[PDB]
Amino acid sequence: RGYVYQGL
Amino acid sequence: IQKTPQIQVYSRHPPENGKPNILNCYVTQFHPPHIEIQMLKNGKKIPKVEMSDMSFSKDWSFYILAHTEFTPTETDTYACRVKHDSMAEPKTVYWDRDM
Amino acid sequence: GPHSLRYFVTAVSRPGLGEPRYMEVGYVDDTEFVRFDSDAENPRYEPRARWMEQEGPEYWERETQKAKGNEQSFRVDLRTLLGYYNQSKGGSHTIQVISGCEVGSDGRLLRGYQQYAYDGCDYIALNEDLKTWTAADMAALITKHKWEQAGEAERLRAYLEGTCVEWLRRYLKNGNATLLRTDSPKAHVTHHSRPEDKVTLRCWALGFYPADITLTWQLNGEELIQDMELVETRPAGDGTFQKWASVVVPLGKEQYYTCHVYHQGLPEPL
Repeated sequence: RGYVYQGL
Repeated sequence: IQKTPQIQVYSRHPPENGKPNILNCYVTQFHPPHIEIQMLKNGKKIPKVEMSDMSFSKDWSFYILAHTEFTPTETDTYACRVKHDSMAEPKTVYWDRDM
Repeated sequence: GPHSLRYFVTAVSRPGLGEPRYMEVGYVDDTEFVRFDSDAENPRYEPRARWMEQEGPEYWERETQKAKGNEQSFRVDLRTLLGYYNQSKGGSHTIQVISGCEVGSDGRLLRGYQQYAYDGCDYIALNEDLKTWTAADMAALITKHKWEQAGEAERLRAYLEGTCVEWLRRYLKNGNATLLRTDSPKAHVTHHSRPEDKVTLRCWALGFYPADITLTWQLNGEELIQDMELVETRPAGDGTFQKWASVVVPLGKEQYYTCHVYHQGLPEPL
């Protein structure tokens, strides 16, 4: 699966 | 920073004068991703050349596999050239078919 | 043996004409299996390998959706770093990331990852004791003291050991005998005058998968080096690969040399 990356 | 391409020109199979082969160019190790790639038969830019998808590798560097068909002779000459921001003038690469 | 499920991502700032580019490709082992790329009619997160194409709309759609959610998420990230560094909005900027989990030699978790690198050079990394992060630069330290703050470290653990695994095996089942099945190489040598003192001979390893091999010239016992020219390994249109290695052999004394190619779909002694 895919990730829901966030923050930075 | 900027990693400087290191081109690599080569056929798919072997050269046999007559048999309609594929000359590839394969640029390696670069940053940043934008690439001016040209493949050239005796100084005169052949226009039917196929970029493939640009993907990166663990070094954080990119790579793209360009190529185009052809039908080799002793007469003809085939080169690849890369215009990327790390090098000033474009680096051309000539194909030795004993390599 | 074991397996991968890495996700390599790229977002580029295209300043002037163009809104940021978004590309995510999920590799399986080295077998490339999914992509998304903001430069398509239908900016799609659709297949690769026929096997992924035997799935349906809740994997596609939520995951096309999921990706787009990332597009915008990044395109904010780009503005931010730009800030961190005190950069002029002018040229391109490049954000990359590799994510994933390796399945141990039994079906569970022997590895877990999270890298960030801005403009080729490490930025952030998740360090294995899946809780500590490492600030590469002076300004990766910045996210540290926030990323750690909220739960973006702890919430990952889960993606990895969880979803990244749970999910990962479906794939390693639907395209089972596809993600492997070696490719036996075919070889030869090609003697070339260079000249009359010596004659360059050269080894041809071409037509293989996986991507790896190890060629050698063995002068009857001794494994030769300093005479060795090595081409490093390279794909050949077809998705076959190729490699070659050579030596500068005394004209006359040619036969006394041995060519050696070794690869996992080759039962080759000596």
